[PDB]
Amino acid sequence: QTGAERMPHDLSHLGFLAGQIGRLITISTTPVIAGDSFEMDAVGALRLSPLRRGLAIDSTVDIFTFYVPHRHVYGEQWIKFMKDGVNATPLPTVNTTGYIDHAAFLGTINPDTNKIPKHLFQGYLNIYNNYFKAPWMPDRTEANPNELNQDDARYGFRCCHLKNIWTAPLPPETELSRQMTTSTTSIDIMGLQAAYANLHTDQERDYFMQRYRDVISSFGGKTSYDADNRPLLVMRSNLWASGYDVDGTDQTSLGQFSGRVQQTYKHSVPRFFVPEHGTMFTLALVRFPPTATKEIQYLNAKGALTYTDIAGDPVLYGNLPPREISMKDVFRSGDSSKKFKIAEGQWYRYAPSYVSPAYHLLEGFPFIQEPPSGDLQERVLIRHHDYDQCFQSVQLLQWNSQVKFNVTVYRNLPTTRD
Amino acid sequence: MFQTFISRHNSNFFSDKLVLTSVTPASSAPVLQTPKATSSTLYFDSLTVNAGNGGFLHCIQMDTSVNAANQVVSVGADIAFDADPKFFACLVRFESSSVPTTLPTAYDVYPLNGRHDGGYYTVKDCVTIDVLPRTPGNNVYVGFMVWSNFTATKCRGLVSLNQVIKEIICLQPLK
Amino acid sequence: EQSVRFQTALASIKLIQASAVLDLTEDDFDFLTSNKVWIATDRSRARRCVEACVYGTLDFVGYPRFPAPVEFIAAVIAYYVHPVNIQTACLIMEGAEFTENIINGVERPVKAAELFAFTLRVRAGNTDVLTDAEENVRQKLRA
Amino acid sequence: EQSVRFQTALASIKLIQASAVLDLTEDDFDFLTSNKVWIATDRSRARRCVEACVYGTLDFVGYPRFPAPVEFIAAVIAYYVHPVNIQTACLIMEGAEFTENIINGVERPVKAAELFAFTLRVRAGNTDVLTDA
Amino acid sequence: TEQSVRFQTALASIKLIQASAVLDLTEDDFDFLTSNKVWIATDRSRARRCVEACVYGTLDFVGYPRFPAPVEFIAAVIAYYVHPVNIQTACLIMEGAEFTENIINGVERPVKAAELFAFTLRVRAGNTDVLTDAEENVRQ
Amino acid sequence: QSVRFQTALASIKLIQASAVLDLTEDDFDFLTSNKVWIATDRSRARRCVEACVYGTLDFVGYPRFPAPVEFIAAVIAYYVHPVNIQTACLIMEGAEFTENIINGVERPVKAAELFAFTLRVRAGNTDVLTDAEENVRQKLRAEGVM
Amino acid sequence: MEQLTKNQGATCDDKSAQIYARFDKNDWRIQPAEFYRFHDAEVNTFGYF
Repeated sequence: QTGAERMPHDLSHLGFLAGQIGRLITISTTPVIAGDSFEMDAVGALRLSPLRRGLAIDSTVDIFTFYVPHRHVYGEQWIKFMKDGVNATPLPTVNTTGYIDHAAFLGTINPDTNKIPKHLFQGYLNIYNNYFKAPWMPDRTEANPNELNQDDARYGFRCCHLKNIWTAPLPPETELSRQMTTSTTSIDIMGLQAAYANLHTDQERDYFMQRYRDVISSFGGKTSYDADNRPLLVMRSNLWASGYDVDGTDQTSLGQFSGRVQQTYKHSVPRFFVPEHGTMFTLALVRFPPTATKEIQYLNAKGALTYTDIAGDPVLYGNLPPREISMKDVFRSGDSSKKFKIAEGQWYRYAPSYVSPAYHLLEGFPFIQEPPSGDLQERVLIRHHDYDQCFQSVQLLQWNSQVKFNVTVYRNLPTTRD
Repeated sequence: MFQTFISRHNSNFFSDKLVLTSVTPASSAPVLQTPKATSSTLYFDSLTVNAGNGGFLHCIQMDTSVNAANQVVSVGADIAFDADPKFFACLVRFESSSVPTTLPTAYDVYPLNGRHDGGYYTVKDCVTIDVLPRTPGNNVYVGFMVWSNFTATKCRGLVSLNQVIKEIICLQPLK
Repeated sequence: EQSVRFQTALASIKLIQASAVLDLTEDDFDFLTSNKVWIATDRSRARRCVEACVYGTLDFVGYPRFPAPVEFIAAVIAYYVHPVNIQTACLIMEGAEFTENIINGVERPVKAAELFAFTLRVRAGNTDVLTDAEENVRQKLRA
Repeated sequence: EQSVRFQTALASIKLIQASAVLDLTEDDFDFLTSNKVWIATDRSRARRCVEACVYGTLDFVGYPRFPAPVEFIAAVIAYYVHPVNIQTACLIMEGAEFTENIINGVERPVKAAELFAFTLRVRAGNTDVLTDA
Repeated sequence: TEQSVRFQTALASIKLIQASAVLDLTEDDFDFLTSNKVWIATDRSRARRCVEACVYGTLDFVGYPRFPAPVEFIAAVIAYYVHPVNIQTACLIMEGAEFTENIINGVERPVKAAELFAFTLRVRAGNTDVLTDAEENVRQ
Repeated sequence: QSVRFQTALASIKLIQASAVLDLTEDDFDFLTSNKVWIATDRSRARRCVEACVYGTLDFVGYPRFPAPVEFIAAVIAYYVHPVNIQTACLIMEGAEFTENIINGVERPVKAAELFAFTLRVRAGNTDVLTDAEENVRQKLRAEGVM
Repeated sequence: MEQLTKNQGATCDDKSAQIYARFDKNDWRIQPAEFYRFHDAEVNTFGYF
């Protein structure tokens, strides 16, 4: 009856939410049962608290949705759970620091008991670790929300900036040299070969595969290994939120202006079959693109320009391992001690974003004002703070959003008879 | 003419009678009465100021629950001393990890735009103080403080403070 | 817990006194320490100097900078910076974490208000030297 | 005293110093305890040494050596290493193959800022008047 | 202040401890336990014996068999009977020990040295008040 | 109209109503006494603990069945002296065959478990019971006890 | 059997595309155009969002 004989249930619901810039917050979670089709249509408005000065830059607003099967979370506790049936032991909960606000990142008001089922928490983690966070950053392993930061939990946890020379460098581990073990006076010609082979495999494998699923595919085989626990991406949409200004009219102002932002957005997910019981997270993330008051083009701040820098001589750029640059090679007042590997030639593949110096030292301007410091993580993850400068009330945090979630899911639960 | 609907300070609808009867001006200025939450109006018809060199003050405890570091604090007061002590007044901001009784060691002072006349003093002005605590364990307090090299005398009057963390409404008939 | 903070703050002043190197130029030094005021346009040289005192030897010799805790930066400021202008010197150093947080694995970046009230405290109980009590510094100047 | 956390480390040191000697050569102990500035080439020698003391302080008490306590690396860097190098000494220990900073499971290699935060705290209120002939 | 679940149980154990007067320590062990003297190598054996008795208490006085105890009960014990000079060894003595959670949920997750130390310390401080080291149980 | 385990236990302690459970004024003393339990009393330990367990159940309609670990813990937490909590948990561990209770249902009680729950109940953490009763409830509903 | 969409008329992948030709918002029965996979090239050809 494989069962097409299901009825549609109306799980649609308005949700007045709000959150913080630079941090991934969940917007709504609808628990799905197995064999459901779940279909969503989200419409609403995105705003930024009243800015200090007129509108200057806009922000990209990505809204996601993922499918996280309970199985990835209570592994084999869940398999017994379902086989066992009415007799299974009730499934773990996870604890939360006792404030009303603090399960915020999961889209629920922390229940009075300071408990939240594991799936809701482990999902978010299982997500952040797979889709945001640079592949090089360490997996976030946390048991219960008791282990979070007021910042990290009452708002969502911080994501990466937008991709760009100093925010998306090559993985810090990327080799700059492979040594072979040669004997004094002789190389083993046949050994060299094997040595390159081992590179080539490593190389691709590090960038071009990662998952078990990938290895096998390389042999031209297939396997449904779930245990990598990678949640599904279902939909994902992206807007650039802008608009308005509010010209002032009394004597003191006139030339003064605010910057009301309103972009309305629809974010839809089409009929998705739901393989097995599980929770469906949506999530939203707002980021202002980075733009520094102090970023300079490499070629203008590296110093004496040599042949491998301006030639663009593909041969070299072709056969030359990454180069270490330093924040000082890219920012005025950047820290030379702190370096990052960059593929040779990125200068010719990317261009800055110059913010004339008349702004640096002005207040309202969601720029970046001063090159981050700290290891490449603390440099790549957004600091939700340097935006408080361009707002007048962070009461409703940095972004409001009145939203209305149209969600119909066709499951077969019986009727209100019995 | 149209009625003004804006004011520098809004008092609490409920005023408290100072229970104490004598303060002794000091460097560790005493706190006239235990601090209340966000707003309170304190009135005393006979407070005997002993001789001393320092000041006494009146507290309100910053309700640090709304995410906003800088908030407006108000103070409105009318105090009359039997004698002219030649004192200066000011709003103070000191934090403490415990119910204060005396102005601690580290405190800050901000000018108010009141008017002095001999033994008198009236004011209604507001000032923006950073209400979140500068040091982790504390609670931050703001109060009105008079300070001088006191000679025994008495004073009458009221002194009310409020922390603008929310607005109050009032009938604007033309709406 | 403030006593521990204070304790660790003073303890760092002892370390600072064992300067092995300072990179500053006679002038940068007349800039870190003078009564002369720092206008907004100086905030960067300010940071170069304060930083030059926080990571000094590490730099001179070639080891990489690693993050210093707040209790240390407070010493550096209380000891080298003039009182007129500790505010900007703190405004420009906001961010670092207190040892406790580092230890506890909690992220607590520190904003201006904190660094200033803390350093101000340190300055008051740090008769360890004013700087005044050591002309020696000018020995370890630069080069 | 919040130093409730370091007392054993300090305890072992006292005993060690007075009662015995640790595996370090004569100029090595100089290296560790002296005013000499540690230049860049002195790394291996820096590890070689600070390691030495830590294993030592550890044996005496009765702790094993692989899970090596972050609090002992603190005491040693705190006591033997001259103040001119209490900073650089921390760096040289970052991610030493013996310690594990464990935070909720997460056995993460020790970052050099927590070593310095630990040492800058042991030193907070204790006797460290150490040079020795 | 907060102090939730794990800590709340740490407190609760301290209360059981005050009341469970009963131990299997001979006067001098109680000294050894509480001594401000450090513990060295050769001493270990008594250290085990003493700390252990301080945990399985009433079960040792009357000989019934043992019981693996939860990481919170173990820290209460160490917070209550061990000199701060010696909290650290008190723990390597009591390593694999699951927190109540894991015991309840079925997730065996043994705790090690550093972890119990962190916890004991946290327990130590929340009990500063209830810590009263009043030796009104110095018997048998 | 629904009185729950946990409230039953505190109620019965409040007004020491041994009568409600099936303890004699004397039994109640063993349970709640400041006396170390010796292995000669062991049997009366269980006798009484079980008596509190299956008693309150009967008091709150749960037709019998076995008792869930978490229920035994509550008993061992409200009715036993801090001197024996250890030995009490030791006395309930494992399936000693019973009175007339359902066979094919006896699943050995782990010991530590018993103590982990008693500490939590002894600490302000009532949810272990609450959650635990519902599971019980639902089992009993599919079974037709409602 | 199976379908995936675009990267970064309606959907894409040509074969998939064709099966998305079906539906009838009205047929409650399980449809093939249900199922899915999505691709934001940042990730596929990159690492994170």
